[PDB]
Amino acid sequence: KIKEVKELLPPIAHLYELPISKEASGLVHRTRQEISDLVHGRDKRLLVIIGPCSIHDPKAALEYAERLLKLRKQYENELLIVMRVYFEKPRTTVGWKGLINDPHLDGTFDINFGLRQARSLLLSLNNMGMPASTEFLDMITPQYYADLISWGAIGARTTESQVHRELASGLSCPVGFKNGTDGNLKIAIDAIGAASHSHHFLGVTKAGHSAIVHTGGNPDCHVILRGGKEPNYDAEHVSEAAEQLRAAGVTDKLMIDCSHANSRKDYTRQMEVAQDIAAQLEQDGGNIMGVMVESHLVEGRQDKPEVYGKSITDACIGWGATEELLALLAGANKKRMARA
Amino acid sequence: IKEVKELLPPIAHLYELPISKEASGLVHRTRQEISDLVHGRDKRLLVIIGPCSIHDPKAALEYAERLLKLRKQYENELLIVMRVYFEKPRTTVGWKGLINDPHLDGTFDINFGLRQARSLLLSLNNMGMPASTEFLDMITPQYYADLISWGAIGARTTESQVHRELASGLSCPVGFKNGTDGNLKIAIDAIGAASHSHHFLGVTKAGHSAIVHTGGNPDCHVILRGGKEPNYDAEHVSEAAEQLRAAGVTDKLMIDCSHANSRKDYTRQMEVAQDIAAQLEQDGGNIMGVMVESHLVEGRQDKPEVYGKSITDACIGWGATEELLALLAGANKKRMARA
Amino acid sequence: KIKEVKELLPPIAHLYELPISKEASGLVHRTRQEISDLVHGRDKRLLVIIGPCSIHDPKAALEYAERLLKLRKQYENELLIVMRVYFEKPRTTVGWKGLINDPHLDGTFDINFGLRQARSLLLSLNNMGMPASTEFLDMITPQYYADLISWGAIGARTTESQVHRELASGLSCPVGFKNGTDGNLKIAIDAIGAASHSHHFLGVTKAGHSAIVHTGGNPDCHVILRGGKEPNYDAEHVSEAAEQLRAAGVTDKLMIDCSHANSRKDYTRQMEVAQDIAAQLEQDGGNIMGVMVESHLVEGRQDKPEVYGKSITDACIGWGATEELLALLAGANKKRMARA
Amino acid sequence: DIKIKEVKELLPPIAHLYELPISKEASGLVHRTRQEISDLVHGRDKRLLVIIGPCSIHDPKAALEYAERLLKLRKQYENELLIVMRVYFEKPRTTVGWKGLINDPHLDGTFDINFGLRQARSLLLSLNNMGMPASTEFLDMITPQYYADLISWGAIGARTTESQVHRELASGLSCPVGFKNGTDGNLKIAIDAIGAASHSHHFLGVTKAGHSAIVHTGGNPDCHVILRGGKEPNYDAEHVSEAAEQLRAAGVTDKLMIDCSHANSRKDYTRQMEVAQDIAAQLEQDGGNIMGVMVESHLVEGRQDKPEVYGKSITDACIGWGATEELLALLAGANKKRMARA
Ligand SMILES: [Mn+2]
Ligand SMILES: [Mn+2]
Ligand SMILES: [Mn+2]
Ligand SMILES: [Mn+2]
Repeated sequence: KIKEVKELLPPIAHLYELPISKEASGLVHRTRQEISDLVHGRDKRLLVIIGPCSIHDPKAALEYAERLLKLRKQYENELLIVMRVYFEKPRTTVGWKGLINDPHLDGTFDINFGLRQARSLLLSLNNMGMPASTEFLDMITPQYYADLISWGAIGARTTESQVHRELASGLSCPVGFKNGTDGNLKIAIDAIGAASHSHHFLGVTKAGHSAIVHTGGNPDCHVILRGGKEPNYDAEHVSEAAEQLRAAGVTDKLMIDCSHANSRKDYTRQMEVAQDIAAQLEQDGGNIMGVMVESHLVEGRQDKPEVYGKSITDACIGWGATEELLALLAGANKKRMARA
Repeated sequence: IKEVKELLPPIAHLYELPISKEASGLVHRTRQEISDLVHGRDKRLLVIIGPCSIHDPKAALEYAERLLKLRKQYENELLIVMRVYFEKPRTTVGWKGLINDPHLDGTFDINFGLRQARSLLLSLNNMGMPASTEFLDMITPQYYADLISWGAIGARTTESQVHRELASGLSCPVGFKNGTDGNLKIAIDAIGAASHSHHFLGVTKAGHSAIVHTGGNPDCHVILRGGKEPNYDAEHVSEAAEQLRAAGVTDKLMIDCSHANSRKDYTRQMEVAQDIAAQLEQDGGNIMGVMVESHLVEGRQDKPEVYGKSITDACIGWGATEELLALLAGANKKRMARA
Repeated sequence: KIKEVKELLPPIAHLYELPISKEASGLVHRTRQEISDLVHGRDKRLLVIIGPCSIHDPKAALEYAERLLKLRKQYENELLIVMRVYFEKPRTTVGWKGLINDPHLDGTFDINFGLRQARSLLLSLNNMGMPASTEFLDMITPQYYADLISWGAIGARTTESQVHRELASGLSCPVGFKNGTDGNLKIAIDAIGAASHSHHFLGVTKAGHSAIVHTGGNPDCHVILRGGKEPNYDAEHVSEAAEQLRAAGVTDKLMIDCSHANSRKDYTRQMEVAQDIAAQLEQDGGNIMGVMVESHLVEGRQDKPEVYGKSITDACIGWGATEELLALLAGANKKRMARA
Repeated sequence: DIKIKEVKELLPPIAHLYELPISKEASGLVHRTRQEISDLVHGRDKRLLVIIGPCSIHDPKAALEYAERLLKLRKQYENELLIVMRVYFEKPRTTVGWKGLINDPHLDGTFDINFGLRQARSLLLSLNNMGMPASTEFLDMITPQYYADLISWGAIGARTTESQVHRELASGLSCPVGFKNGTDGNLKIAIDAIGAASHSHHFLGVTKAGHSAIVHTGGNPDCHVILRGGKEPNYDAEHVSEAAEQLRAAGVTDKLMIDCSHANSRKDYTRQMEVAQDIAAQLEQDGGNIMGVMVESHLVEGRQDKPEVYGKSITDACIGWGATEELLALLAGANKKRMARA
């Protein structure tokens, strides 16, 4: 039941063509620290992971980045803005898995090219001053570009998975674990516990050979509230999450996803969620360290990549709505930071 | 990352412990037999039974030699295959199984663990006992999948795309558990996904990464393992079956007598089997198999002090095992007659 | 007694960045056949392997190529001109081993870069319509660029070596085996015999992993007369070589090296040797299928790479002398071909 | 991959090293014998290195039995001779033929290299375990990773002494190395090879895990020349004295080894004794520049095309065990006197 096995270039090949620049290296290292500070309550800025549900077009992604960069800089004292640069998508059943798996968007599975494109995009983003985030779904691909990533997500469908927790335990960036598809938070709390410890498992080296990897633990993990059978973004759900986190002795600072099961897949509700968060930040909101927003140049979605700057996976808010949502959150958090 | 250590590739182990003709024949055969059960071509009942986890190959061999007599005795009613689980998903942390740490002392001697697991599996198949395991890691299966007749994807990974990818390329039938809180849809979805062709990054038998292109696994099914509440009874089975037919996949399913269906009390496994027995007597058309956590000695222990006694989930003992198997054999003999 | 082990990119990396073009592929394939034809007496054109003793500067090599190309074309009915593009040099004791082993020429041993440069140069040469030749000295480097090579040499110092005969047995290009440093011809005749057979040995794949290679034999091997304690380029030496070749049942068509031990340390002598060959081609010269000439933009040699287009290994004839030598051989062989 | 028929699965050295890890006793013998030989190479000890045994190993059981006999003599003569067994797994052919036990261990054209490499490691481990150190010709670039840890002394053959990749290889081996003069008698190429091998090199090699890598060697300071004849023999005093002057001149060790076989015996195994007799006499008169000898020896004398008779070479002809006992006593006696004069 295996059709074929094909030639794969090892990470060192891509690392040779596209070595990390000093300026990229500095941004990554820096943003990781900054985020770690948010995770552990040492800085009260709000982390904002924002951008497309998935990258299908580097040029659009670069243009998006350039716009977002101005706002990253403008709001830098209230918000820590990092771009969503997602290359791997977990499907409910089957479908396009992302740019790495099939970069020509036609069923050709040109993975060598996909991995090259993903590294290239990430390098250009970091070079221009925009840090990047992604969902780490595969066990092997991260060796190809993890060095360019400032923050990582483990998805709702894999938070419970031991191999994903293992993976997170060895990543050098902070990591967010989503609650489960039906709303189970415990699995994410458990995942932080697990990922913070040392693990031994089989992995693949930068030279494309299998090996035993021994990780040191990732101390910068946190939970992401992304809704379930019902939304879990409000104050009450946040307060209950926080108590459970303190109970298991892990960080009670969390991220709230404005999209997915919290917006019920209606991109026009992301603003409502952000409005609720804004209010929580104004009243108290002490347990919130970040938010997640799926955002693009052009709002909505499409099945085929016909329109530029428009998602082919989950529907996104457009650029206008994005400017508004960011100003809303910046304003709200400026007040939270002023209180102490 | 603290360290990176010297991993032998599968071909090393395959060279020392090549699959024998007799093992190869048993595997191939038991895979077909199970496929038949999955697709309703045979009415025997698949019974995946044995320890929660293997921590001692000698005990596992003795268990096997007892189970073998019953496999034979009940071969017309039951298809008995031994649980030979080498990888254990922990809720947080703990011992991850014999592969990850075979000396049990925190030494993580994986090369040795993989060797021991292959060796045990080869001896089991050689003696006429087929084997089953949970495929948890993406890379370890290359080392011994050829000796496995049936595979499980655990409750914790059924929703995971990489595990569905993996299942898509396994040559054995595969059971997907419903989720830890009882969600069945994820398992139905997983069958759908695993039955299709996938492209992903994997590791060859020579220990090098490569692009793998799978052909799909047509012999997947669902496993009812309880959630917030048990899901083994006739009603839950009927509801499961309707959902499965609705998604156009096999409406033949497996019921786990342990874990969340026994509420983590090994003494309830018998109750669940009693309910299944009754369903098999009345009708039970949608049941193709059961799962039972069983050992020489009942219960559990935190240290491997007593021989033949689980150090992970508590198991029923051998006495209780003979009883459960006779109970299911008797019940299914009637279902097969009535057809 | 091993200091270190360093990261080596596998051939597939270089093959991905610099894949062989259709035009290059066609030229190589074609030139291999054309040379095979000479080796086995199906065409009477004269193979001329000509160019620098070693490549130390790709720009000079490209300019040399552009000049040589015009002559390749001009003389294409009489001569088959292929450029010497030698990247690996055997030293009598120690010294610079070539551009691959140390491309910056400062003792840095940047082999990943050297291999890249060598591939790049070879691709550009073939793309411009100039086929290439080299000495295959290492067992592993050929995987990186053999696909761009139209004719290969096994050196005087390795003709007797079984691993080099093995290597030749698997090369897809014709191969010339030099007589030994003291003039022993038998070792080259033996080598043809060996290289023409099937071998099993340990090699390295294009992915940089060791494997058992099973070769089919190279049926296009021939001998190269390169002098010894005494020169062996004249008619008598050629006739005696030819008799020995027929006796061992292998091709009695051979190449004569105008340089090295045949010119005895004065590069000017190369012209004398070519004069003698010319005369042989006028009288009869039936057993001669090619010649080898060490040639550059500028004549002579130098210890440091100070002057452009001037060898830093064996001394070469200059471009003027080169035009002369080629016209001389073209004129002579035109007559040999006319006799028929 | 045009005139390549196939590519087959090769187990990496680490596989074999896992099944057959070097024992403490083996490790100690190897380390110790390497030092002892180094001492001979550099004139710190006057014992005579004797590399002796079959031209090629085609049968491990015969090799073990040979070893057990040779061991008694290794012990008996330990104050005069340093005896190390010839355990040659790779044979360079003049054209084609059987290339040795590694390349084709079933001796039938099956090229079961994985098995050959296993057998070679196993034999070497058993030899060192029983107290018999081992020597081989390093011919391939890749096979040595599989068993070099079990080798106390290495040869680079007449046909490869001039080869740069073999000099590179020697530069990274942990054992002493002998370079043979060329097939027609050229000694310079061996002197050059010592020079080269003693320096640091960078080249492409294969790791113990079966991946290519850049290897940086530190140089092998324990290389020496081996006189093995050419168009004419080169074992006598005069040839030795002329070799020695050339060695001093290039600033490398003037202590050398003389091969009693191959071109020195004109491929007549009955002449090996004559050569040893000449050496013996040189050791009695002076023989200051001689640090060792090489002898092609087996249980049974002669050779055969097919492996019919036990203990009988299928490559160069060897002297038999009787002749071996005599040759060793002859050299022991002779060298006991040389060591007395000091
Ligand atoms: Mn999304
Ligand atoms: Mn269990
Ligand atoms: Mn030259
Ligand atoms: Mn021999």
